[PDB]
Amino acid sequence: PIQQLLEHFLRQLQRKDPHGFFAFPVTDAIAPGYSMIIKHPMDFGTMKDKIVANEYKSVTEFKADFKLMCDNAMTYNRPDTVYYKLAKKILHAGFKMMSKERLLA
Amino acid sequence: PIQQLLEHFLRQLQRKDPHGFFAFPVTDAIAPGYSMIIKHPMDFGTMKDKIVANEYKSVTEFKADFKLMCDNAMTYNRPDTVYYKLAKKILHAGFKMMSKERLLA
Ligand SMILES: COc1cc(-c2cc(C(C)=O)n3ccccc23)cc(OC)c1Cn1ccnc1
Ligand SMILES: COc1cc(-c2cc(C(C)=O)n3ccccc23)cc(OC)c1Cn1ccnc1
Repeated sequence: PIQQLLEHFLRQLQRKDPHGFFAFPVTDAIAPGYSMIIKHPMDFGTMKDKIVANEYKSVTEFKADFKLMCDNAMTYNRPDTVYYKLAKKILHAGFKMMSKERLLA
Repeated sequence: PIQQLLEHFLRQLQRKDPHGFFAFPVTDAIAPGYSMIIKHPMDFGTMKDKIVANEYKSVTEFKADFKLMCDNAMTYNRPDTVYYKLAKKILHAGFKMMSKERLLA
């Protein structure tokens, strides 16, 4: 169904994150106080399961989570950091990838 | 190409580092003061080129670089950190992989 289209989009984005910083949830162990600051955590790992269980109706629900993942990254980490810089790149990239016009292909 | 047992050893270790923390040089941007503390930096990226140019004579030359990479990691980073813990895992793994007895094969 539309699950297949999301898996195409997901694999496009996972490839843009070669070091897998967005691969499973961030822990307080590696990110002090992450759980207190980000109350809506999101990751490709979580977005994979939600395609496996067809819990995505629209594209717009998928990109909502995708944006939440990048906003979390740009909210917890300083602009100086690898996690911030990669978040902004991936956010702007995915939005042009899953856009109104490019969806017509 | 007689020396490809190094490439066997290398790809065993690279796979133990899925996030690719040992894949190219650490920068002071990512690691404050790295250049001051570690004067002999080493990485799989550097070790790949040195197989491409067959600059490794013995196994013991390869393990020497391998050890330097892990000892750098266990010198610069605190025990608490993911880079330290992965260094000690890879160190104990490579030592059993490239050991006195297993070198018979
Ligand atoms: C998805 O797995 C990881 C994520 C991050 C990571 C990701 C992020 C983000 C997305 O904010 N982050 C923020 C501060 C500190 C670390 C991180 C950093 C990581 O290693 C430095 C890893 C890989 N990891 C986790 C546990 N062992 C390895
Ligand atoms: C090979 O690329 C990386 C290496 C490390 C990393 C590796 C190490 C080591 C092994 O000491 N290290 C020590 C302190 C802080 C970071 C690191 C951490 C990384 O991201 C958090 C990255 C990935 N990276 C670098 C620039 N863009 C992505």
